[PDB]
Parts: sequence; structure tokens; C-alpha cells
Amino acid sequence: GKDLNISLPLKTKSIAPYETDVPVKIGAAESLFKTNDQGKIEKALVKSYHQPNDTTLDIELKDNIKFQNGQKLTAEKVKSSLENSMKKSDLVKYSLPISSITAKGQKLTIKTNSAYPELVSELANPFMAIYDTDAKSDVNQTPVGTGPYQIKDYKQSRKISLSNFKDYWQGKPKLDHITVTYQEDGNNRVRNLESQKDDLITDVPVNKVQDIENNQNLKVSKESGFRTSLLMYNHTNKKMTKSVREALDHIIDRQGIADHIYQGYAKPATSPFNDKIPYIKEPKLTKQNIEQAKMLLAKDGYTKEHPLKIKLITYDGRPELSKIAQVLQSDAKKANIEIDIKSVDDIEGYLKDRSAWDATMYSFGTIPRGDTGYFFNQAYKKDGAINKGDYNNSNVDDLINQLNHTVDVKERHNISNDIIKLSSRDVPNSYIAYNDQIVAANSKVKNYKVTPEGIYLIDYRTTIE
Ligand SMILES: N[C@@H](Cc1c[nH]c[nH+]1)C(=O)O
Ligand SMILES: N[C@@H](Cc1c[nH]c[nH+]1)C(=O)O
Ligand code: NI
Repeated sequence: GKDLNISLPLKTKSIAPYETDVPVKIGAAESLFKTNDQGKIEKALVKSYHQPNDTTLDIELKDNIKFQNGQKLTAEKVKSSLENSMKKSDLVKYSLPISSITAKGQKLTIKTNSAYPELVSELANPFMAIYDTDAKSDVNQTPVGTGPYQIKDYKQSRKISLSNFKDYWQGKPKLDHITVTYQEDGNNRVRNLESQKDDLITDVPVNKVQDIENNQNLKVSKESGFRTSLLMYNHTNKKMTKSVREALDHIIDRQGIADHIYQGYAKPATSPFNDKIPYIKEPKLTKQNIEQAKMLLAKDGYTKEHPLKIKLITYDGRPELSKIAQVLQSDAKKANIEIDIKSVDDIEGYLKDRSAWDATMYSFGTIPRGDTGYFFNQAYKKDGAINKGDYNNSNVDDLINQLNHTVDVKERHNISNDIIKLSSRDVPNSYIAYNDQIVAANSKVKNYKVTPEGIYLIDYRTTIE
């Protein structure tokens, strides 16, 4: 009827908003701010805000908003939500250097100790979505949000059931129910869509695009976006030296990968950030050189008789990562590296054991809100939430720390390009491709979001015709 079936990769454990962006993606939760279809920060739950000085953020909330349990969205509710999320998530905590919050009625005041220009931006982060901390349910299973669809049931790591929240503040949502099921294999997601088991899928494997495009019952939406695929190194393993990272960097054939593995739905990467961003000064493009790699590995004493052994992790959720892994393995052998590929079902959990991997295929949304600061803080600082390999360089730290209190946007761009230049010399990770998000749906599904931030999907206008 008006029921939507969605199939996603990257199964969750907790679906608390501070653990995963899935609640924002599927329409259950909303952040104070958002980015619009053109990537600009906008007020969402906020009616007005002011910044009377560089340590004060005054927010007035809209007065017509309720949580899905009927409770009013007030400043005290936003205060308790933000404080809980900071307390429970390192990602949130490190993105929000908030020193204190006061609340009365619909107005809250957020204070910092010093200037943090990216505060408002990070309040648009989906991990900062607002939920009812007083709700009498487990926030890890059925958080209560302000979004158009309330989570009614959660089968852990498998299925999310949502129902229309009729009093949703923007208007009456257009679906009755939504069912979200996790499926890590991209080919399976496509088969599910083709057999109408599901109506809407993300992360379509590039080699299935043509098959879906030929189907008049289906439609494919591609978006160039700001997601980057990479080879992430484990810097806590002493064998993963600069020579080894440089060697592996030169075993990658980025242009070949973009042309043949992504079949043109990607561009070769240099820095974390898509080169279509005008102010980014990219480092030189690394071209595959097996002899150079072989040479570098001689610096650490590796030979055909005594090769470097690398345990490389991968996962199915982003369909092209394991295809890249396969050709890295084949090519690395020519450079006296024996790569063992291990595909895992729960990548975030697996990487927590730093003794269990040397490198990993990975993918990250490196600039979801128009600023490079988020990535540097989460990926290049010790204990940042996506710094799985524990990359840290005090010289890079210093620039990131300076960036964090830099207000002038032109100066931000300059410091950012300095960080890119300096960090690139370490080869903290090998960035492989800026690749398109590809979404496919039954032709009767209308008005879902496929926009460059790669976060949003469902809103109150998404429907079935
Ligand atoms: N950050 C990786 C792994 C992940 C699992 N869940 C969320 N992320 C990716 O998005 O592909
Ligand atoms: N899956 C999203 C969000 C995330 C946070 N941590 C890991 N992933 C990304 O990779 O950008
Ligand atoms: Ni991720």
C-alpha cells in the first residue's frame, strides 16, 4: 500500500542516533541544523540563532515541534539530548567542544571556552540528532525522535520497523510504514530490488547499473558526492613503516581502478577530499609503479624469498572495496608483498582489535558539511572516531588545533591545504577514489534524497505512487 521497504548495507548494533547516522537517513531523527540539497548549512529545528561573541551561541527553537511520543521539543529537551550524546559518544564529544548549556522555554545558550567556528556546522551532524532522553524506552533500540517516521521495532543488526508519525512538524508524512533491512552484499540488494522484496536500495554495485537502467520498473540515481574510498594503515604495527606505506601507495593503480572497477563512476583520489572542491590544493597523483614499490620494500629488507606479509581487511557494504582488495593482492605479489584478504561482517567492531589487522579497505564521507575540519579531527587526531589505525603526528596536530579556532574562511582553507601537504608526506592512508553514491528504486518510489552529503534519504515527502 503505502509501505516502503528499504535495503541498506552496514548493519548496526545500537541505533542510538549518537552511534549511527541511520536514524537520520531513514527519517526517525533530525539534527538542529541540516545541509540543503546544495550543501549549505540551514536551520532545521531552529527558528533563530545568534552569535553575540565567539564563545556564545544563542538558539531559539521552533515552537510547533513534538517528539514522536507527543512530548514537546523544548530547550531543556535539546540540552539533555546534546549532553547525553556527548557523554556517550567520542565522535560527538570531539566534534562539540561545548563548555556549558543553559535552557529556558524554547531558548538555549551554548557556550564554549574559546572560539570554535565549526560548532554550528557540527550541530548539523547526524550523530548529533535530537532524541527524547526521558523516553521510557531503550535509546539503543527505539530512540524517540522528531522525524516523520517513528522506530517501532528493532531486530538488532537485522531489521528496523517504522511507522508514520502523523503530527510530524513539517507536514503529514506520505508513507504508512517503512521497513529497513540490512544486507551487506550489493548483488543481493540488487536481486532484492529486482524481485520487489525491497523498493529502495543504496550502494548499488557499479556492474549492476546497466541492468537496472534497462529495467523500466526501476530507476537509478547517481550522485558524485563526497565519499572517498581508501587503504587505511595500522600505524600501531611497527612493520607498517613509511617505506611500506609508500610501497603500497605505488602498488595501487588509481586511474585503472576508477576506469575499470568503478567503471567511470569515480575519479582517482589524492587527498581525502574530492578535487571538484575549488579551494583544495591536491597533492600529486600517485601513479602505479611496481619497481618503485619493490625498491622501497628493499629499504626494510623484503625479498621474493622473504616477502612482506600484510593482513588486509575488507567488507562488502561498499561493493567495490573488495574488488580493489583483489587486484591489490594480485599486483602486490609482483612487489614481494603477500597480502591475505579477510572479509568481515562488522568492520567497525573488527578494527577495534589493533592486533588483528595491518591495513584495511575503508570508505568515509570526508567533507559532509563543507569544511575539512571534521575529517582532520576525527581521522588524523589520536582517538578521533575514524582514526582506526591511530595515525598521529604532532606537527599535523598543531595545524589542526590552529585550524579549530580559525574564523577567517580563507585562512581556514590555507591551513587546511597546509595540513593536506604535510600529512600527505606521511601517507597516513592511501586515498583511492572519489566515488559516486548510486541508489536504485522501484519506479513508483518518489522524492527520496540522493544528495552530495550522502546522509539523507527519507523525509516527510518520500512516497509511493
Ligand atoms: N566508515 C565505513 C565503515 C562503516 C560501517 N558503518 C558505518 N561506517 C563506511 O562507511 O563504509
Ligand atoms: N558511515 C558514515 C559515518 C561513519 C562514522 N564512522 C564510521 N562511519 C561514513 O563512513 O562517513
Ligand atoms: Ni562509515
